[PDB]
Amino acid sequence: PLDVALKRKYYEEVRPELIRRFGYQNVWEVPRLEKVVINQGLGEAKEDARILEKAAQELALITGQKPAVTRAKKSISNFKLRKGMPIGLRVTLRRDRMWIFLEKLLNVALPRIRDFRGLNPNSFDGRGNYNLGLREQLIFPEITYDMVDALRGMDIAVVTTAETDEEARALLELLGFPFRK
Amino acid sequence: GKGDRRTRRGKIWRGTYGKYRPR
Amino acid sequence: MKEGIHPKLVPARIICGCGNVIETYSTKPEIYVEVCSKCHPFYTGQQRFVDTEGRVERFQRRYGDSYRK
Amino acid sequence: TITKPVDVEGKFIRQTGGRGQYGHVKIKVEPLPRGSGFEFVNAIVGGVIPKEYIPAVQKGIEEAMQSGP
Amino acid sequence: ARIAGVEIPRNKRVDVALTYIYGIGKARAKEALEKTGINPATRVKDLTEAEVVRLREYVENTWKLEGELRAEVAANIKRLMDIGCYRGLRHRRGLPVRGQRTRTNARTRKGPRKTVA
Amino acid sequence: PRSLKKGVFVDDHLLEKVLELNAKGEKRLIKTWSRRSTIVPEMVGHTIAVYNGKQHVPVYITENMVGHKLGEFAPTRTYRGHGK
RNA sequence: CGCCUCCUAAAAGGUAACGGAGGCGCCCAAAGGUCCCCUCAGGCGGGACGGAAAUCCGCCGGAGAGCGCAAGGGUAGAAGG
RNA sequence: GGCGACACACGUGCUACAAUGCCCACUACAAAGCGAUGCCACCCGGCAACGGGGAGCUAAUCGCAAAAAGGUGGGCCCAGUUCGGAUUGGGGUCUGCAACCCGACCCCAUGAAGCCGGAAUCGCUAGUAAUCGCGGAUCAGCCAUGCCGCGGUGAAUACG
RNA sequence: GCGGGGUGGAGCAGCCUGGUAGCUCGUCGGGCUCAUAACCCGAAGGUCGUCGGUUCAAAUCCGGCCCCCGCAACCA
Ligand SMILES: [Mg+2]
Ligand SMILES: [Mg+2]
Ligand SMILES: [Mg+2]
Ligand SMILES: [Mg+2]
Ligand SMILES: [Mg+2]
Ligand SMILES: [Mg+2]
Ligand SMILES: [Mg+2]
Ligand SMILES: [Mg+2]
Ligand SMILES: [Mg+2]
Ligand SMILES: [Mg+2]
Ligand SMILES: [Mg+2]
Ligand SMILES: [Mg+2]
Ligand SMILES: [Mg+2]
Ligand SMILES: [Mg+2]
Ligand SMILES: [Mg+2]
Ligand SMILES: [Mg+2]
Ligand SMILES: [Mg+2]
Ligand SMILES: [Mg+2]
Ligand SMILES: [Mg+2]
Ligand SMILES: [Mg+2]
Ligand SMILES: [Mg+2]
Ligand SMILES: [Mg+2]
Ligand SMILES: [Mg+2]
Ligand SMILES: [Mg+2]
Ligand SMILES: [Mg+2]
Ligand SMILES: [Mg+2]
Ligand SMILES: [Mg+2]
Ligand SMILES: [Mg+2]
Ligand SMILES: [Mg+2]
Ligand SMILES: [Mg+2]
Ligand SMILES: [Mg+2]
Ligand SMILES: [Mg+2]
Ligand SMILES: [Mg+2]
Ligand SMILES: [Mg+2]
Ligand SMILES: [Mg+2]
Ligand SMILES: [Mg+2]
Ligand SMILES: [Mg+2]
Ligand SMILES: [Mg+2]
Ligand SMILES: [Mg+2]
Ligand SMILES: [Mg+2]
Ligand SMILES: [Mg+2]
Ligand SMILES: [Mg+2]
Ligand SMILES: [Mg+2]
Ligand SMILES: [Zn+2]
Repeated sequence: PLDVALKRKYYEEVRPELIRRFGYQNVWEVPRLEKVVINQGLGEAKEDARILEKAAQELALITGQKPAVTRAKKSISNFKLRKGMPIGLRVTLRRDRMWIFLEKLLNVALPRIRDFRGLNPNSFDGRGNYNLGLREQLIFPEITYDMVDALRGMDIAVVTTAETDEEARALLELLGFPFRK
Repeated sequence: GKGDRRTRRGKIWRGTYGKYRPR
Repeated sequence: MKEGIHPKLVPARIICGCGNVIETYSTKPEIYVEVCSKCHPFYTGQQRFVDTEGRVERFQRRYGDSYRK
Repeated sequence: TITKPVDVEGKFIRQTGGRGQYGHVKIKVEPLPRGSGFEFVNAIVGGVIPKEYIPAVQKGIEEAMQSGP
Repeated sequence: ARIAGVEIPRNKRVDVALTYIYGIGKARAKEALEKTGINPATRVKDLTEAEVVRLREYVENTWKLEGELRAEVAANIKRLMDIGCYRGLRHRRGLPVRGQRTRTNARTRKGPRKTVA
Repeated sequence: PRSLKKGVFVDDHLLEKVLELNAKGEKRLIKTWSRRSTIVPEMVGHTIAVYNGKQHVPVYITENMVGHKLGEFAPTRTYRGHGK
């Protein structure tokens, strides 16, 4: 790997706080991040202008990771939906790339959210993981006004080896996740 | 804008003065 | 990872407005920014910008105790 | 006599060439405590139906009462 | 979304570009160009990031705008609704508040005409 | 709204009734007609009966309703709806 | 009125009636050969638009899914993707 | 308290949809009327509404009073806009016992419908139509965009 | 027993060939008239007889159940 700012912060500042608060008898018992999945829930590319790999360069500049396609499982009438229809993108961030992205998402992007009163302190898995939903995409530093054509939000899956939300709050917290309440 | 109180013109019509029509 | 399908990630420098400098990585080696975590009014302690308004509504109104008894 | 108060309409309008005929009246009718009598309230507001067409709109409600259903 | 929460049109003058923001009429666009020292006749495309940050910093820090404005606005209406006073009762239903007449007109507070048989 | 030069307005045959309960024994039912009176901070927590032309409307008073008059809290037109 | 599935059919097979219920007269150039990989329905929790149900993440879930079409049998230690 | 209600329908208007325009400053040219608990100069305070002053005048005397369009230059460049000003938030100023119902005005923020109007329909033949301001009655204030007047600029067409 | 049918208030399309409901009258608002008809402009109303299945999707394809028309009910 390589030296990145939130990653160093995890090992030498966040970890030990945690070990304090919860007292672990093993260095592996102590919450890690496992992965960060980004999913453009989508479906704006159903029967309409099906090929939006303009979305997939959005995603690819944010993460440096080309995402993958998601296709309609069951066909569905009311969603105008033909099984095997491209209805979205998914990019799976791990390791350095994950750190790099999460870093830029706490340090710049989440404040570039208009009307930000803080992330929801209630979106915890019940099993350690956290999920946020972003409503658009100029949020991210490397994305300008002069690249867009439509506002696409995205779902952020934050995945963690924590067993409870208690230790999930703490961990995300300490890394600098802004919770409203 | 004769209904636009925020002009000389909209203020003349109503016959009032203000910042937008000073005396 | 897979060759020639990924946007290379390079040492980038993101500059904010409040004078803040982040050293992270990106696809764009130099980027400028509106507000961030060293200046954003949620991130900065309790900067209410302009509005500790607050519950001035109501009876701070007073003005005054000018009714006879 | 009836066993539940109703509210009903009577539209006698026949307009097809001057010939005339317009008679319109919406009413509430309810069952009195037996032995009562025939009660008729001119609760017409203003002149929505002119004064002159009210004597003979009782005489029509009154007339058709001579034979129940 | 440069200044404040919404990016402003270039090619147009700044004493109107700054009015393309919720909470900033022409007069707040009058006072925010003397107080930060920038020519009103220059276009958003003909600036410098110096001239950009001064304005952004000033404009955002002085009065309250955007969401927070609308927030407090709805908040004020929500209170007037809550108690609730007539002034705020005319928000519930959605008729004119400032004591108009309703018999005819008021189609702005009441919307498209529901013609009735 | 009124001119601030003159003090805010209260009927004085009511403000008298507001304070005299504050000392003797709070509180009973103040039957009022003065819809014109601005709500005074000394009223808060009281119940005052604003007339509407026909009936005495119970109005309990709180800390978010002060500048408003007792008339805003007892309408006169009774409406329901149209075409129901 | 021929053909397929179930029952009647009496625990091999077969077994009738103008007995009880369905379905076929096609299809697929991949829906075929083989190699390699992958595992479902459903439930709860979480997530911008996004609803009971589109896509994403978690945990539970041996098979209730899927197997072009009826039904039966079979079947993830795959015949399913 | 109501005549100011609001699912709706009709009449009468005002203001608009813009570049023959709209905004800002600089500068001109009317008439008819009104004015002694009334008109209010000018000076000062406030972005202002207005307020504290305070001179004149029973007024071809002093005043309301700037008429407005227009003229000089400069800005916006065809966009739901620097067109539009409805609606709503907050703060105010005055009248008046009192502006919740239910006043008008100021200023700050908001900046809706409306891109020239289906069937149908009005007015006007000349200083008229159109367009622009002014005054008066009532009047504490004002819901007047109404009414009765006044002058500015100033057309088109009538074969029949 | 055999056939056809049931869809805005009336009468008729759509059904065969799954996706999207149509025509004339009537109703309603506005117009014209002194007024009424006629006529002109504009609008609303079915959620396709029901219950069940097929399908991603059912007025539409399939099954049952209520109803209505047509034909049959012979040698006996
Ligand atoms: Mg939770
Ligand atoms: Mg976990
Ligand atoms: Mg005009
Ligand atoms: Mg304007
Ligand atoms: Mg006191
Ligand atoms: Mg006849
Ligand atoms: Mg503005
Ligand atoms: Mg009004
Ligand atoms: Mg056997
Ligand atoms: Mg046997
Ligand atoms: Mg054998
Ligand atoms: Mg048999
Ligand atoms: Mg096969
Ligand atoms: Mg196969
Ligand atoms: Mg193969
Ligand atoms: Mg599942
Ligand atoms: Mg869920
Ligand atoms: Mg979407
Ligand atoms: Mg199965
Ligand atoms: Mg089948
Ligand atoms: Mg009254
Ligand atoms: Mg009246
Ligand atoms: Mg607009
Ligand atoms: Mg529009
Ligand atoms: Mg505008
Ligand atoms: Mg206000
Ligand atoms: Mg009032
Ligand atoms: Mg145009
Ligand atoms: Mg025009
Ligand atoms: Mg003549
Ligand atoms: Mg006038
Ligand atoms: Mg008018
Ligand atoms: Mg039969
Ligand atoms: Mg029918
Ligand atoms: Mg046919
Ligand atoms: Mg068809
Ligand atoms: Mg009609
Ligand atoms: Mg006559
Ligand atoms: Mg007629
Ligand atoms: Mg179905
Ligand atoms: Mg059927
Ligand atoms: Mg027969
Ligand atoms: Mg025979
Ligand atoms: Zn900063």
